[PDB]
Amino acid sequence: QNITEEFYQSTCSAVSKGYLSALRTGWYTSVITIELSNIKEGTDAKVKLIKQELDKYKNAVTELQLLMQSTPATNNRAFLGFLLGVGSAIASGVAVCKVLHLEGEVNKIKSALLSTNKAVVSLSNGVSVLTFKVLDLKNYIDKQLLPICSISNIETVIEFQQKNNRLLEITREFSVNAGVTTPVSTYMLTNSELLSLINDMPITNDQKKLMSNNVQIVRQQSYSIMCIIKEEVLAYVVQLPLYGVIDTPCWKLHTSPLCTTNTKEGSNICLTRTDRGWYCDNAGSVSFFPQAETCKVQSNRVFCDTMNSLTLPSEVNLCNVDIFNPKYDCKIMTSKTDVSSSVITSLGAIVSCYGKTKCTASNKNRGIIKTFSNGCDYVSNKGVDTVSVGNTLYYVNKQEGKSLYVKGEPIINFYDPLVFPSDDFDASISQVNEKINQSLAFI
Amino acid sequence: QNITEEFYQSTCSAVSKGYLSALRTGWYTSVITIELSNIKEGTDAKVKLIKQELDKYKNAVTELQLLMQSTPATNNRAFLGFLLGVGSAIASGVAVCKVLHLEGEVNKIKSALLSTNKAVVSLSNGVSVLTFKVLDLKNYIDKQLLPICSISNIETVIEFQQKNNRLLEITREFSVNAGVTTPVSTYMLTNSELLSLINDMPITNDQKKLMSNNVQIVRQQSYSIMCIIKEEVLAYVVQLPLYGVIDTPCWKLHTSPLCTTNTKEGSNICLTRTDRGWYCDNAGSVSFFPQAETCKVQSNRVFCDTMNSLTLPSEVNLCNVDIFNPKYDCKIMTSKTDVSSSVITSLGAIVSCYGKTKCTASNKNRGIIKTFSNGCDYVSNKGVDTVSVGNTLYYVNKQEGKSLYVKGEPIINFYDPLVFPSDDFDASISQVNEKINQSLAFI
Amino acid sequence: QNITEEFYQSTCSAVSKGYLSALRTGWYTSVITIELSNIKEGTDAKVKLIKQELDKYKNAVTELQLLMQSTPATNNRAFLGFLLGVGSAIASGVAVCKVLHLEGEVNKIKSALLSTNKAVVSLSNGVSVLTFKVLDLKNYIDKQLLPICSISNIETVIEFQQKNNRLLEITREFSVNAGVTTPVSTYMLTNSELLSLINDMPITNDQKKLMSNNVQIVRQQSYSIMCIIKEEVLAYVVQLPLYGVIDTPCWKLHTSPLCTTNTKEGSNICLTRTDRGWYCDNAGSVSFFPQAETCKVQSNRVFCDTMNSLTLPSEVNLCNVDIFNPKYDCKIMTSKTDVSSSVITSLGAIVSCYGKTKCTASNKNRGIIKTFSNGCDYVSNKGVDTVSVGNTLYYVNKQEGKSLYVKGEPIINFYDPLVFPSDDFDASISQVNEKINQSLAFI
Ligand SMILES: *[C@@H]1O[C@H](CO)[C@@H](O)[C@H](O)[C@H]1NC(C)=O
Ligand SMILES: *[C@@H]1O[C@H](CO)[C@@H](O)[C@H](O)[C@H]1NC(C)=O
Ligand SMILES: *[C@@H]1O[C@H](CO)[C@@H](O)[C@H](O)[C@H]1NC(C)=O
Repeated sequence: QNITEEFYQSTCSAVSKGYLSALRTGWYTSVITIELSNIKEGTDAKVKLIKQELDKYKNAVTELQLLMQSTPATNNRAFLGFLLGVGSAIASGVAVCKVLHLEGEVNKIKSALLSTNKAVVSLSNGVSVLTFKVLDLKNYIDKQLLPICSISNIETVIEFQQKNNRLLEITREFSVNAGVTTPVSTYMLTNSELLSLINDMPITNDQKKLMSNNVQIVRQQSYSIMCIIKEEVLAYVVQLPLYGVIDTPCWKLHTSPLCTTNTKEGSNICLTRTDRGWYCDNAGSVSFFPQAETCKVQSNRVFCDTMNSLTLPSEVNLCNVDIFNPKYDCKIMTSKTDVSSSVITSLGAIVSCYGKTKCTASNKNRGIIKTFSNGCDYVSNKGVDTVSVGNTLYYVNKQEGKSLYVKGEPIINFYDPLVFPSDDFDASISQVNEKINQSLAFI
Repeated sequence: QNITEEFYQSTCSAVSKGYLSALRTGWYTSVITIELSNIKEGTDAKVKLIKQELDKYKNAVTELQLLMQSTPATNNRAFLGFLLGVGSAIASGVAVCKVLHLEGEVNKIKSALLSTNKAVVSLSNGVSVLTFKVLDLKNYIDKQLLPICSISNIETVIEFQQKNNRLLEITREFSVNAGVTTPVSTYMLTNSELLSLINDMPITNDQKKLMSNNVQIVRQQSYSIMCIIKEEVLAYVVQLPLYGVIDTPCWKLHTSPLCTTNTKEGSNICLTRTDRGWYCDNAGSVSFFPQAETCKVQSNRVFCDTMNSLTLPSEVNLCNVDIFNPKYDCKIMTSKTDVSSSVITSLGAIVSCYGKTKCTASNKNRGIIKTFSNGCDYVSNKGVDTVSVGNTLYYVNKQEGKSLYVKGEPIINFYDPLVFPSDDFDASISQVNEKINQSLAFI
Repeated sequence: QNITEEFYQSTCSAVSKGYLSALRTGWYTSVITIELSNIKEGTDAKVKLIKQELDKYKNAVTELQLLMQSTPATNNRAFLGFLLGVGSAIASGVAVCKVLHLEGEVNKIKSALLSTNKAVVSLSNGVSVLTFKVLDLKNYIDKQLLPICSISNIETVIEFQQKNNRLLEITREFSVNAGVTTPVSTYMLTNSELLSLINDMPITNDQKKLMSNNVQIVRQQSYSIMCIIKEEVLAYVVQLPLYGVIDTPCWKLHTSPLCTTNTKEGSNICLTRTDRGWYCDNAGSVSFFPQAETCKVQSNRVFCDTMNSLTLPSEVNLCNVDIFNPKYDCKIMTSKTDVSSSVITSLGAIVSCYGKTKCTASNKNRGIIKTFSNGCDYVSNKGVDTVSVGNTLYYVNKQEGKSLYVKGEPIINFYDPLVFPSDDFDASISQVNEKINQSLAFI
């Protein structure tokens, strides 16, 4: 659609709006199965290759049984990303997998898939899961390999290597991942199977269209949890994202340090808005994502995970127009570190140029077209292809869109360096004012 | 076994105990070899496919020789994770690989594996390494391909593609990993080979049982170091973990911010125990792992790496019962950032609810069963399936175990906001008291 | 060459010099193509396997077309690594891929590769890109599969599975990577193709030699961007690194906390040089890399990316000899956290030993040879194989080189604990002096 951007000279920040939301709010767990064969069996070259591929099948099953001597688990914890909470990503999938170990539970799944490959099963604890038999190695081995150290053809040797290769690759992934994988590969769930799973999935037609048109993103936000091998059934849970928030406005906040440009070294004070990240309207509040690198962007669609978010009042948006607004305490950090750098935005580039640093913006066909002076400045991607700050070359995003340079005095000029609080990583406008008042009292 | 949990209302923290240790304390280096063939050789379709697979073999060897023009190296450095030291993970493996470049050293290995595939070799510097020949491409090429632009069969074309595929995949992994890979794949070392390596390994019967029952974890903590190609031998060092600490008590500390709940904005002070992470008794002290996500958990067994640990006095455990104890200076951080979030624990969930945030705990079959008020609170996973804080849904771990809610006044109530030190990421109880005393002196 | 190291007892730091630079300063974008076939077509076992592999070809094309419904994008942001700027890594490649969607542009590439596989094409916006047709599936399908539900041979079934496997694997990588991959695999660009691309690349003979001898590093610093499928052409952009800075001196700075060793707990003050990382002379300044783990090291050659760098005055090197020099304000952090740890350097080990921690250096053949006392100390890798601090065992790098122990009084002794500022993560020598002067004024 229409991506736009506004740069705020007063606070050394830029906001890119025009994006639409696609937020991971929940999980849907499906049970993928592979029906196994339980077999016990002079020789020629064609049969020797079959027995070789057959031992790869036996060892793969043995390896997966050895891998599941314990509850499946992943690694769990105990700018503002350090403010986020701590979830357990696969807790819902592990719970479903715990149910499959109850006796008779696997038999319910084995029975529902006897006449078809797609089925919805209600488990003993009342959870409605979608079940899927993607490979019937039982039917192949018992009907195309059991008739054989007897006669054989090589068209069978090849077809068995093709059909067994999926189980071998699924085992490889689970082996180097301790039974939990993300993203979900095409061996765990092919593109045809995933699209079929999304269509038979119980969701809105909006969610189906969104997931089908972005299967690569659905893969990156899914988990494959190796579950159980019991009664000739190989089952692993695939945990798929639910997008409960769709098509709400999103905007990306880019920030860079704002410093004074005095010549005498050590006299300079700096200030940086710390609330950078993705923002999306969500249920009367704003879902704020401090680590924007956790969100995936596809054109104007933004895919984030609410586990990596804070829920803030919508008044946080006021910090972009008036950082001194009386309704929200805008978060900033203070420092005396005036180092030069640049932040590439959606439609331009913020340049924090200080000291003796050479800062330019160039075009590919003409070279330098603008030389930045000391301070925090901005250039749009129209006519500009590269930005240089020191020895670092930045390419700018060449996506179409309009920028707006909002002129304003840098707020760092309003502060007396003698009473400026420094080394505050987690501060705000009011906290700095409160500390300056305490220092001015002692003077 | 028996996992239990205690929540401390006074300090907004929870401790999960009942776990057993499995700590990576050292390394064992083994030398895996692949015996190569040194060959120089109208045509039909079956031979054409053999010559195609033969050039894949030549290019794989050429590619691995080009990759080892230099010493193998990985990337090295120069809540409390920033306190950890800096190791060189593959320093022991690289040292062993440096020895294999000394002349006559590879010949010692080539000779020991002439009659068998398992052998222990004493190297020139006196290191006892386990040597393993996993693929003899020399024997296959010289006996099944050298007899051939002559007659041929397709059962050979297939068997050569199968046997050569391992060298092709080992080359692929080393190519996109600069010769150092982790975890160690099934191409580097199959499950049968790894288990065989662990059994012939010189360790306790306890370590063998532990490694064999958790090969997937052993893979994730191992490195494969591409070493040398000399005299028809392809050697790469596999660096396997040593678990010198086993079956000692472990417990996981979860912490969340504790803030005052005053209505006037900006008047609230916060406090967070920063010593969260995994703790395991280890040789009279406690091995503390500040980034719990570096540890892998299998049922009640906890796999950590001592490189990611601090060695602390056992009195650090006193911070869970009495954070004001006179024997250990409990680490905390101070802030005025009262944002809402939740921390999912082993057997429940800590909820830090502040401001206007909607915080609930729900059951799948009935919906909301508890609404949290402002402050830091806790709920156990019995009867609870989800926790919601703002727009973020958390699933709780559904593992069996008993929780205990230890009531106590939040220690944040004991502090005067007028003299409260703020923005201290690396503080402690005594440091805060020392700073408050200095502020009270000036008043 | 000659790697050397100096340890500074005064500031608990060590500098390793003797390295040569190889800095990623720019990007070169090439367009890799795969010519596709557009086909629409009782049966036997050999043909059935062909139709099975043919549907894998159709589904792979359909999957890649479904993947490119949107602009390709990656994840972007919005000790001193938090000072770095924010780039858009694939902005140059995405720009080139945007040009290929203009009409007639793909036809220009399709035409230039009709008679050869290597070609340089000038695009409509005037960018000179290197074009490469690596797979002609059109020529194979239209000439070896179109003659066929008729007669067939199995030597064709095998050759088709071999030739189609590359497209299947390229699709797999793009599927689990949202169309952007790094490092660039051997399926995206084989070793023969990459070396050929580097030779036909327009660069210095120095850059060609450097890239050819370190293709594994070039792979790790490259991106493969899935671009377009139009008019029987499968095109993806490969973004290759440009090394504009080569063979300048580099040195690695290792730092560890320096604390007082008083016996009464809580009275100790600590100080840590925060400017650790890689340093390379670059165009009159110094390119400083605060997160040394982002640089890859091959023997004495150091591969870094200027996007992960700050451009500093060369006087920053003065902090190693005289941390109180009047020309550069050396960056330090202050704390009261006196925890023990070690930092493994290039040629030795720094040991910060405090409290009751057992700190030793050992040899493999004799055990402990040195016991560290409280403070910050150092040992070289000559005669030393392991260092132990608490329950953590460190192996030291066994590379050849000379160390120099520069004796000096620890600067932490020069500070009065009563007026020592604490919890300053982003401080400097002058900022600490400025704060001590303010505290001494109030006293
Ligand atoms: C605190 O500081 C602000 C601005 O610096 C000022 O407007 C306000 O009056 C001060 N309050 C007190 C109590 O000093
Ligand atoms: C320091 O503060 C603590 C508690 O705030 C108090 O018990 C102690 O007496 C104080 N010491 C001094 C020297 O002020
Ligand atoms: C600041 O401190 C330094 C050293 O602590 C001293 O040399 C200098 O004179 C002080 N300056 C002032 C204005 O107090």
